Amino acid sequence: LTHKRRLSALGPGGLSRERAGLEVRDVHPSHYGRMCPIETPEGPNIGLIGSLSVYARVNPFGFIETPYRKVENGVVTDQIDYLTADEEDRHVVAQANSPTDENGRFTEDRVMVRKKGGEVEFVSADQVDYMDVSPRQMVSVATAMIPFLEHDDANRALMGANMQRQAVPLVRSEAPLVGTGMELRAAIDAGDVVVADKTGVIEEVSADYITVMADDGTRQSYRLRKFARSNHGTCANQRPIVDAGQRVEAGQVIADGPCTQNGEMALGKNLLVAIMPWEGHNYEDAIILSNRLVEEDVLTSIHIEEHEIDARDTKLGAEEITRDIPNVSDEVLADLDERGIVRIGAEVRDGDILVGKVTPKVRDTSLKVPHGESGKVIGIRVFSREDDDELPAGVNELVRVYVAQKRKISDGDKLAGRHGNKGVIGKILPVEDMPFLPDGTPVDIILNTHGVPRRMNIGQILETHLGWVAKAGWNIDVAAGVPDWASKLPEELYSAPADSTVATPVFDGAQEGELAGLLGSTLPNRDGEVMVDADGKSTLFDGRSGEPFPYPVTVGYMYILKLHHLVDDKIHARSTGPYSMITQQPLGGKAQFGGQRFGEMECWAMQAYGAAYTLQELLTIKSDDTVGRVKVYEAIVKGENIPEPGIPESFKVLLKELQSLCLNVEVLSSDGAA
Amino acid sequence: LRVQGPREVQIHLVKEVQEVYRAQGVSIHDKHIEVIVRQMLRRVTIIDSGSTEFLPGSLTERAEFEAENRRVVAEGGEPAAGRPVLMGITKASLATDSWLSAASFQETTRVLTDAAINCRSDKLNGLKENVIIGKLIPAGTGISRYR
Amino acid sequence: MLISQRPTLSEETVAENRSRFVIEPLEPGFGYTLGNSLRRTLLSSIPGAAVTSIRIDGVLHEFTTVPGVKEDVTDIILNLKGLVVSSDDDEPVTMYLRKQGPGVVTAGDIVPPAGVTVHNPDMHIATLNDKGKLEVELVVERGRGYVPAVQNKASGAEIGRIPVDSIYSPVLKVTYKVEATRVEQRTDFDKLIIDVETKNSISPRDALASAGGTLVELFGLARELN
Amino acid sequence: MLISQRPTLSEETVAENRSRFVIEPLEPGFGYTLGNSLRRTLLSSIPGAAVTSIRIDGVLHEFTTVPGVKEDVTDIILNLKGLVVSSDDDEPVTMYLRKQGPGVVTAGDIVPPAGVTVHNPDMHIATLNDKGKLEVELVVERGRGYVPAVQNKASGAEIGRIPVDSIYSPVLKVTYKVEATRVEQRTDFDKLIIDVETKNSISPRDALASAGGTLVELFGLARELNADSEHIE
Amino acid sequence: SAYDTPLGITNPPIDELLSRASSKYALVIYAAKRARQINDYYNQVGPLVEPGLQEKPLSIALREIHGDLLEHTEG
Amino acid sequence: NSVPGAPNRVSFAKLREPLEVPGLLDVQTDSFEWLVGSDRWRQAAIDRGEENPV
Amino acid sequence: QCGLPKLMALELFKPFVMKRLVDLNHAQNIKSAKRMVERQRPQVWDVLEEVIAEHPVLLNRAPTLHRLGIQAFEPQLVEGKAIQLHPLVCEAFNADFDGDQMAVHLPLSAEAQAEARILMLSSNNILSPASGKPLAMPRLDMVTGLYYLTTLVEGATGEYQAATKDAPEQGVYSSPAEAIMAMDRGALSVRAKIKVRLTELRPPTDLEAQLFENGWKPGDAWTAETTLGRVMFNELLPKSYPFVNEQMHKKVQARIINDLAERFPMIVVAQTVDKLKDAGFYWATRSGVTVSMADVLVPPQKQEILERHEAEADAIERKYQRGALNHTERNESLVKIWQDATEEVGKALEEFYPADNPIITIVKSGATGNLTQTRTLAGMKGLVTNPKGEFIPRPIKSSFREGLTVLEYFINTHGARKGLADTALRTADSGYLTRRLVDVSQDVIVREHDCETERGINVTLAERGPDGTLIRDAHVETSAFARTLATDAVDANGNVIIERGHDLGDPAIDALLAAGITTVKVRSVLTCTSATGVCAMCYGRSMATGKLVDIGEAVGIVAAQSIGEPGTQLTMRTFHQIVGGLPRVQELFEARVPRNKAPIADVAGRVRLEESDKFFKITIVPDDGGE
Ligand SMILES: [Mg+2]
Ligand SMILES: [Zn+2]
Repeated sequence: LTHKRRLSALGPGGLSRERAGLEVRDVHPSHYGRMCPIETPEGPNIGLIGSLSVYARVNPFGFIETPYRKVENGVVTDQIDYLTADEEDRHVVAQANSPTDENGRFTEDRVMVRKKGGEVEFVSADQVDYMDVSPRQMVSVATAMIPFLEHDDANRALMGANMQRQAVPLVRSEAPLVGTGMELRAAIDAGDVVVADKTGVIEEVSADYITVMADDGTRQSYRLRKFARSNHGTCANQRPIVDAGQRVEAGQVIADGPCTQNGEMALGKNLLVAIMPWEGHNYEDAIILSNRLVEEDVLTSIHIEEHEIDARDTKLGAEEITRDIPNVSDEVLADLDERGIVRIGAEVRDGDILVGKVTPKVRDTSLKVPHGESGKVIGIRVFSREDDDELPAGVNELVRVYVAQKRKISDGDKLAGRHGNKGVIGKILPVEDMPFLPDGTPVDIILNTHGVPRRMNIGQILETHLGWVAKAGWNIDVAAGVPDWASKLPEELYSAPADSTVATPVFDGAQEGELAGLLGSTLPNRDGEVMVDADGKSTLFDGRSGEPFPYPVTVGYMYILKLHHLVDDKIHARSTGPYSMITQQPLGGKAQFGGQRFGEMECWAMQAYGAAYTLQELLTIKSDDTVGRVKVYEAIVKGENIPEPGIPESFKVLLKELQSLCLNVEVLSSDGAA
Repeated sequence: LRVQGPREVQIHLVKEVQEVYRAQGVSIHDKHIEVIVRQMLRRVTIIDSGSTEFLPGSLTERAEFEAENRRVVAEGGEPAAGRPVLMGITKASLATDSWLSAASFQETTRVLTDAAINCRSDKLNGLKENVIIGKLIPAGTGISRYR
Repeated sequence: MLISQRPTLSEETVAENRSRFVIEPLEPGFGYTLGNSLRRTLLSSIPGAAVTSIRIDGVLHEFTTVPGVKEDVTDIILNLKGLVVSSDDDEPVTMYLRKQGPGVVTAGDIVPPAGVTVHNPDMHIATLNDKGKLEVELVVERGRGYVPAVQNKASGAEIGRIPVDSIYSPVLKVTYKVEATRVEQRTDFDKLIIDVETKNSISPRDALASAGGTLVELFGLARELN
Repeated sequence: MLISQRPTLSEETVAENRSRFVIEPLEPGFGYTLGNSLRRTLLSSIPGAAVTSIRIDGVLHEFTTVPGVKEDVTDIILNLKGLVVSSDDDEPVTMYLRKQGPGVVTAGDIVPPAGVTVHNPDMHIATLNDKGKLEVELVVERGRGYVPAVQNKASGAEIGRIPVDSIYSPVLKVTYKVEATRVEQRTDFDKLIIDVETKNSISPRDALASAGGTLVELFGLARELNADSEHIE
Repeated sequence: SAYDTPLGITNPPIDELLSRASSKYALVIYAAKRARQINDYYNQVGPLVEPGLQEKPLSIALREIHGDLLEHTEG
Repeated sequence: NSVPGAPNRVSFAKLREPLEVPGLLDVQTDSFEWLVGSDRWRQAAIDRGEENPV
Repeated sequence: QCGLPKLMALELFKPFVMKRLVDLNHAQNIKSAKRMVERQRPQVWDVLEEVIAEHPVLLNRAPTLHRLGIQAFEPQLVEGKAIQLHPLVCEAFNADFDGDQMAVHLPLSAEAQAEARILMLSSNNILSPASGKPLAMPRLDMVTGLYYLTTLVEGATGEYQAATKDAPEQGVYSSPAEAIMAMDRGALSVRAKIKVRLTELRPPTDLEAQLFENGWKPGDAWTAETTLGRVMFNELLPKSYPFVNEQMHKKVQARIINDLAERFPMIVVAQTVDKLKDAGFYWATRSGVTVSMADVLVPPQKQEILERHEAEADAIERKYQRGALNHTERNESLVKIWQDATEEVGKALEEFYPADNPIITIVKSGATGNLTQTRTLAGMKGLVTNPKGEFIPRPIKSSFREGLTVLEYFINTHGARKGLADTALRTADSGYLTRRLVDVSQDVIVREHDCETERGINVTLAERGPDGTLIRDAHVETSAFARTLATDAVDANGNVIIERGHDLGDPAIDALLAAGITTVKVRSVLTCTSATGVCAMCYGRSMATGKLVDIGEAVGIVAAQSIGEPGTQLTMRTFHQIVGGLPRVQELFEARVPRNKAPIADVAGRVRLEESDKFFKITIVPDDGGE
């Protein structure tokens, strides 16, 4: 959804990352309500790529225009005008949150307004021409999905908005307890959910399709995508939510998408979080997880890899996909079918055969599972020119194999909230080791204190508090009268049951006093005990020693996202292998078994240590030398001393290159010419 | 340099650099600044060749200048006259003595021509030219004293 | 101020599956560590039974649909995660389930063999329309703690058989309180209360007995020496 | 069900009164199940006799110092606190120590009643100046663990009575650590280490054995409910 | 002053070894040449001190250095 | 509301939104409909008051 | 030690494991051992554990800003894909665990392994080579834990009491173990003041000579008037280290580690830092430091201050509307008034917070953060810049606790994007300066022990001032400290104080000050007469080792890295496209003619000044009688 709404300044006829200055990257006062100031990439594309504001539309000349309510004589009126920035500079626009009494007159005589200089001022209430239609007119979709946005620093809000886009789908989706009003419309407009076109009743429900009969009497059938691979490899499973015979109205969600529950978006899971340091295992933003999340697959995800192999022709004849590979063991081709394609449902190991192919010389050229990869063969697709496959020239057959892998959360995987509080899982603890509430419930996650104050994203703390107020119900006493702190709560928020979801929009939501009062008004637990005091803290017990911690700890519920930076493919290792040819240095690539680069700064560090021999190994044997490599590898294999290098190989080629230009280059000993 | 002289120039440069760092709350020891500044004042421009082989107007390392002056004066010749010259780190880098290192980052053909007609011998004192050759760096573990 | 009185243990039931066990008297500062040791043993090492693999007629692997059923195979396995069972012997036991036509396939539809029973037949597994035919073969086994889905090619070589993660823990929740019911405040004692709740495949009494038996053997190491 | 293998218990000695015991290999996560409770039983669950009160002549009140002795009243209280007394009778015993003349008065000068013993006679109690003298009566009794100084609201019928913190536990100090070990391709099995330091009225081995027996019975209370479904080793 | 049991590659303490050479750089080759000699012996004076089950030659050389079993001359 | 199946997420908002959030994909679809000169786009344009839009 | 993934270690140590597969006859042909290891057949793992033993590995994080960016560690096999990094070396790598990655290299030859084990090993690289200050020392959680452990609180349970004619002191314990027993029962607070008889801990110097005519030895009892936590902390230090009895601020821990590094072997301090790490983590876990909306206190004085400054702003508005003030000058005045308001609110917040509140506790403990961030959190954000870098006159009076209004947040975003955008340019400028310094420092190597010259430079140690007393220069640690003396320090009576050639450390500084020395002559590389490179004596001691620099060590690259590494902390050139910082540093090292040039006196003499309307003229009458 954000990609479709992306605005890119770089491209054909535009600018480039190489030389675009800060001037074009900087936020501008004309961006208000048109381009999001928060949601932009953090790398070299900083400022060059942004997002359209939620209320903005495009002028037919291509200019971005945003809606404003007309204001006259100090009374706001319902006429909406879409103004461009050039038009808006000729007006005075007031803040939407400005109070107005019956029929629209401003209560106070002075009002915040924006002015042509990109300025903000207290003008007279009769000096206003326009007003913003919503408090969040400036934010994009991903920014609007951050609760308590105004309590988070701009950098961390940017990080959270960016991270929301890289959250991987989970096997089961769960909507956040603390959310905005934006999840539902964002999910619906993203289009991954299936929506009924016209009012009717469900005739059929199946894991694959749903059939509805409209009031017109005509019939509609909807097909669900099951375990389909996304462009990034994430699973795009769609699920039916409606029951047979159910009333379904036009526009009603009929099937959930990969990251939706009951139509509204669900990018993460609600975890019971305690805010405390813990034995140094959450040091420097590391995260501690309960083993429950691994056991119950709370943070498990499915990934589908796609492999291709094509049978072609050459000057020396055609190529054959076949089971009859030369010299391969009888078992190694056991799971292959008659054509030589691995059967569906086979558990394929790293390096195992997927599709057998041979070519003239014959030779073994079969498709094999890459380094580290594994899973179940989920699907096969095949194309042949005998079927008018429309493949390019010089290819006779093509086979695509899909391998499905289910990954549990593991050490080194990144997690993050919606507030930019990213971290790496440093430890997973048994359920009995986690600090647990007096009720006996162990916390799901431990987040270190030392992160919050410095990073300036206390919105994660507030959410946590409200999260508890969302899990445990609340009930405000009204027998004598409404409490003062609750005097701005709508009558519908005076009480709610357990597990009740709430919305706290980004710039018009829960205030501090309301949240504190609700913390004081939470329902007790199953046994009648109020587990968390009015300050949001609880008396946790140490799961190892067993004694209570000497001070209460902040406990609540936080919405946590599993990010796509998983460990499985972020790890590299090498000890010799393929090499470059035009120059003889190693390769570099995730799937090419490449080695690590040694830059000049690392050479500087080695020289500073004075570790001459290690630097020589890195410079010559491990990188360029061919003879040195074969010799050293065989020396290690034979368990003998690594030979001390003699005359460098680079020097001998350089000497002949110099001599070819008629230069007499001579090696001199400390005692004389030699 | 022209008023107070070379040593006072080195002291002044170290003073100014460390003042800039101190005003910014950084804690670099003076000796690193001195190590850097020593290179900025490493060469002398020759006024008169005297009885030496030095070319007038040419830049000369102070150590070589003194060594040849003492040789000639102990052999009855007039020592060459020299003027200290202050150089930025960039120009000090360009004025290197090793033809290998100069060839590695200057116009290679000019460097090679100059070294060839002059018949320069490179002593491989620096780390850069030893890396270029592929030899053990002449520092730490790699020096003759320890090898 | 030496005390000759030995602790005593008693039970107070609160539900069919939950009870509070009182131990008193205890030395001051002693209740928390004893309660925590018992809690750790209860959460970690009480044996149980769980499903270890399943087969479905039309399914080759976990990532597939089955015609006529609302839930895909992954949802079916994740629903079976809610199945609680207790085989009386350690050897694996194969249960069978068969259903045709409309209806809700619940855990009561399972027809287990002797010595094993499903304690929550009301649990929902699947929903079948007119065309839905569901045949499921389940392998139960006894074990301890938690074990991930055993790799198919490692445990055996049967294709179509799809493993599942196994939780061998009949203990649901455990907590403890320690209170100062000291003797007339002339001298100090701690009173320990351990609230234990199980999945109803085993009573709190038997689970606590197992925890105590497990702990005594480990603490007996020091008794063997001189 | 049986387990991979039963643990083994080994011992090392730093000094005659300080041992270090090591249980290895242990099932993952039971090191914290064992060590903390073992330490608590070692500290608090071993009976022993200790000085519970004292009375020194000449300091009936204004308890600052006593003439004829360089040590202050509090220093003498500290010295008496380290006294390793042992009693074979549960009821309180009153004992007397008396010395005069210059020199030093040590624990060996005590003459305990029948069934009462002092294991550290060499311990220095006080130094006596020229023509000085010191007489002190000690109330000793049995208990477990550690007890703060007595509330003594009932006093006033006698003067000069000093309640002192009672160190009944024969164990002086205990500290436990848990570390990783390998038993197979599997990793992260528990190894439990515990330092035990005791007063010379007991050896660390005896303290550990008594604590282990106490825990065995105390958790056997639980298996008195039933015996089935435990680990077997 | 005293120090606790050196674990792993810490033993022998770096200061004890360093006291037997003009510099850390000298110690590096002092250990490396001896390790090469020991490995040659294993392949073809040999280790002067009780080796372990699978101890590396560098550890043996360092433990011999700690014991003052070797002498050297700088270049 | 304008979403029949919406779960009842209670909101802390005080101010009402006088304008609904527009179609979030309109930036793509309206532009493409202009490109192909769709009937819907033409009607919308003449409703906006554009003179004989092309 | 560092933790390596099992699969990663297997692939790195592939040939080394294959050798033992063939030698252990797990495989017959090495060409089959390759397949055996490549398939991870279960036998190989146990071989790896013995191949990996005592074979160090090099760990590197990018960018390598200085020497400590590469460190050697002993690999321990561990489950999972992630490398386990020791928390103390993180600050040397500038690493944190929000996603960072590190590269691992395996030395092969015996020489390379010896270099990794002796030179690059982490335990041998505690001190920074740039300043000699420790880097592998407690941080964050550990600092907070130790600060909580050693803080003294008044009124806690079990604290000391005076004799009152009715009871004794009531706060005395015969041994620290008795205090441990009291703490475990909840009778004694770890932070409560008590008196303890100590026999294993060396007393302070003030007490040692007073209590022991021939010094303290282990077993000799003394009475410490200190909290139990301080005793437990002191038990972590070496047996022969005097009792400190202080609240462990980060500065005090740095001082203690400096003492250990200067006066104890390297292994001793290496073990001590690990012990401090363990204690710090424990007491950080048990310090109770947590964040809640209740702990974020707002000072009640805020609104009165804001109303006062709003009255001042209204007065300026009246004066501007009266024509007495310019627009830009109005902006100036409003900016200054609101800066005063921000300072007032900061003072109010700092005085209102209780000493033990977690938010202020983290800052004041020196663990992390600063008071400015606290004021932004609970006070007021203050003034923020527009894209041109000018302060917007109207401040953000809201705090992040209250939550900003829409326009406050919008105007806040400008500087945030500025900072996000310009960081790469700052890094590039620092790297360029570092590269040029490295290029010029290519051949500066310690070539000989001593050039035997008597040249040197003068270093001022103190200024006598009015009282004629020992006012030592604050920055002396970077000028005189850690150098070789060029000539003997001599008093007014002709007696020496310190010998020629001595290492001018803290003891020497104290001796000189006690003797009334204000200036010394010290050897320097500026004056070294060595024919090639520099000599060890003129350079002095290595800051990392604390001993005379070894022959052959490349001081040039170390100096270049030391100068360049903190470059990003300096004020940078304008990227808006005289301020100091990096722009002037590049100016100084390039020997360019200053833009803000000032003339200097050619001759000594008396100044005759002939000022003009808008120019100055100066004449110097030389005291020598010259021109
Ligand atoms: Mg990071
Ligand atoms: Zn010198």
